[PDB]
Amino acid sequence: STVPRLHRPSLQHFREQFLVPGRPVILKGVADHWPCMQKWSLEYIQEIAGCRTVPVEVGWSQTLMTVNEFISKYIVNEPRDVGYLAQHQLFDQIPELKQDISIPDYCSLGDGEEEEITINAWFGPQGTISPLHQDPQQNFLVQVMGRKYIRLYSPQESGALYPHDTHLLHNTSQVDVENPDLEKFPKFAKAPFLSCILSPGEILFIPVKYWHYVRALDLSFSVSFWWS
Ligand SMILES: O=C(O)CC[C@@H](O)C(=O)O
Ligand SMILES: [Mn+2]
Repeated sequence: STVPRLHRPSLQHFREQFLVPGRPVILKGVADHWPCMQKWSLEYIQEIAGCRTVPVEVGWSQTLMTVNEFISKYIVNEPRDVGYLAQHQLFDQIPELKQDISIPDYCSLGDGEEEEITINAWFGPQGTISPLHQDPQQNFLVQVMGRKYIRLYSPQESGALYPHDTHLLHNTSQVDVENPDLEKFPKFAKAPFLSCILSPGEILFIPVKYWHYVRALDLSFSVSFWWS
């Protein structure tokens, strides 16, 4: 089934129908006119951030390079491998970029402090994949550039997703969502899910502990807000 799209729902409607029961939704008309949506070209990113060091996931290895090197090696030049500037607090590192985003007003429905909201950048070429995993906070995933295919499985379905047994990976499924090994993981086939293609200006609410799998369909930039 599809994730529902709602235009600027009230705080109360969002709280009652989505946050408290733990149901995903796409919020429209919320982030669509943030400055990032028109300002963040590759060239702008190079101008503001190009000389700064970022962590880059390659493949599986973790390396460090400048933003300029990342763009040259993994985005613009026929790249040899997939590289992803994933899960990085770029906005703490480069505070000028905070001017181009906002914290969604819905985060004020949580029990946590605004100071403790973690804002991560996710910037990479077409074809980056984040395997199916769950996170311990609520998330608003804001799509700025490009589109992502997203699959969502409820925490009720965790038995059918065969989480890894190691503590480093217990929040991650052993299954490759788009090419599952049903001989090894047969319960996966019948597990229900939601999916969407998340486009620029749209926000995906991923409830706490909802399993999510993400594949970039174009050159992509997303901003996540982890909150409670
Ligand atoms: O966009 C991605 O590739 C994954 C993002 C996601 O896991 C998150 O927690 O925001
Ligand atoms: Mn995540």
